[PDB]
Amino acid sequence: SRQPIPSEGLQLHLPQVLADAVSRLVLGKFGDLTDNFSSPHARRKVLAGVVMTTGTDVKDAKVISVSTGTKCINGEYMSDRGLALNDCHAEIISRRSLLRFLYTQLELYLNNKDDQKRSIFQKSERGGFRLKENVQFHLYISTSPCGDARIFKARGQLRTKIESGEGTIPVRSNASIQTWDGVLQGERLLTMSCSDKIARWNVVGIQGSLLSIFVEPIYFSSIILGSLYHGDHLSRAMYQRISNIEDLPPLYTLNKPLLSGISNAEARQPGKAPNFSVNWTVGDSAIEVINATTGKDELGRASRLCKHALYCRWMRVHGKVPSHLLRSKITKPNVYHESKLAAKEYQAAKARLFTAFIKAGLGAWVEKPTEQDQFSLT
Ligand SMILES: O=P(O)(O)O[C@H]1[C@H](OP(=O)(O)O)[C@@H](OP(=O)(O)O)[C@H](OP(=O)(O)O)[C@@H](OP(=O)(O)O)[C@H]1OP(=O)(O)O
Ligand SMILES: [Zn+2]
Repeated sequence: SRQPIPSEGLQLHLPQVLADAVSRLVLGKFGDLTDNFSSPHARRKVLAGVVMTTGTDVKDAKVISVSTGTKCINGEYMSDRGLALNDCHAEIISRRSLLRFLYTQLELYLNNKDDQKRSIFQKSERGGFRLKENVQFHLYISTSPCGDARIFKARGQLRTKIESGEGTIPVRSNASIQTWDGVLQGERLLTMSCSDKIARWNVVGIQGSLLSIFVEPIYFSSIILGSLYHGDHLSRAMYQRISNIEDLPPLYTLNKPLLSGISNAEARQPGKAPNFSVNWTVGDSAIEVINATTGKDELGRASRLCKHALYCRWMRVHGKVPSHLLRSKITKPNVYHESKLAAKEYQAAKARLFTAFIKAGLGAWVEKPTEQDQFSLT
């Protein structure tokens, strides 16, 4: 149960070598960012990060993102303008940080011929852009992701974080529908567990809907845990529970990344979990520190990771991409929600995912109130 589970796809690095390297690189970068772990912000329960490799040489690995955090937003603090982070579990934050890197990389491709050489993207013959060959991303988490991977209840079942609650709880037998006004009045906000979000990324990709208008689906090649690694539980949680998925749109797949623990596993530590979450993306001068309860920084400023900020980045790319090179038509992007819906193939993939969970007996995905996404840029 402690042996690595091979990827069912490509695998270009020795598993245990890759696992130890990515875990070392993420920890090292986090130390660098926290003044050799001396910052108040070095205090963490869970550390996560993303490492990129190019080709076969593990020496070339580059840390893309580093994050911490174990909490989510208080329901009263939901933003209807995209200004608040909903979910500050480290692994979730590390993906959003990766998104910024992806926007930057598209901008390098689009800027000019010289910046273009540095980009990890190439033109796709199918339209838009795709990764250069053998560019891979690897997810590191210092412990097993919450929900199905950690809890071992029913094997593979969907589970939610619940506001101000520890751990996760099963999804109900009848599909739960959240409402803006119900949450404001005191219904506790539910957020899908990290196990469930990563399984989601193993179908719809890590890039999200908006980025899929520009690029082909991108998947993690590896998921590396720094503690509580159990191959069989993790393989079920990360993909196998939804092997029943069908009718995926073009380029989507049920991704089955390498799964591995590390040679020197961490221990469970005592202490109250920090209420904050650190994030950093390669290229950033410093970490950003977010209060998990409000989803904003300590001064009430919006995160560089918030919906609004990501949409700002997306809009900037949208103005640079010739219409005929988009993967999905979107002439005059306005409301955030509607722009996401323009990613038609991604939405179809998401629907196949939701159906897979339901049909497998694992419950129904619990979505946010729609009002979160009903905003435009000024
Ligand atoms: O990083 P996450 O916290 O997991 O955020 C995601 C993400 O939303 P944003 O990128 O707008 O913050 C998803 O968007 P996609 O790129 O996958 O489209 C969205 O899914 P929808 O597209 O269905 O809105 C999902 O929202 P939901 O909770 O309704 O599943 C939401 O997760 P959180 O709401 O938990 O932040
Ligand atoms: Zn989690």
